[PDB]
Amino acid sequence: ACEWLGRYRMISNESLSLLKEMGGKYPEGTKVSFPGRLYNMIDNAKVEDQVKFLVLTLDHIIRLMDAREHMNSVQWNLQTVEHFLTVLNRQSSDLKECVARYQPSHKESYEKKINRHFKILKKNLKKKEYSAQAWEQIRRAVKHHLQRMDIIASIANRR
Repeated sequence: ACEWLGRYRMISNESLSLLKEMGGKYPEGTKVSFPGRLYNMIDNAKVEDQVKFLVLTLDHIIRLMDAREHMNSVQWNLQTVEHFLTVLNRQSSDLKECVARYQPSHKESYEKKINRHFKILKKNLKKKEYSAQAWEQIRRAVKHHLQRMDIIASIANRR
């Protein structure tokens, strides 16, 4: 089995504590559209698809948040942003070892759905010229992603 699914929750708890610690309470108007129905579907998916979904989603969060030259407007402590991303990169690398044992797939509707969501988050971030509000919207969405990802990992680990 994928040995890292047992370790995923402790490292997830660390990632969420870093996301909280790096900055303060949200500015006004941080609620944005979130793919709850997609996560309910993945909760019910095969382990293989759960783990592939976790890797796709981790890499998307990393690629959305690792352009630090676009973070001049945030009050976040960038040392803690860098620590956060280092932890997610560890999660992704470790789960990719599990994905390597699967037959590769690129036509799953979950991959298209999560790509579209992350394209929307990036578009709205650029439209708001990387404002503190725009980044806090992404911070709130990412917190929710990571909470639902920990539940997926737990469901995969207990099969």
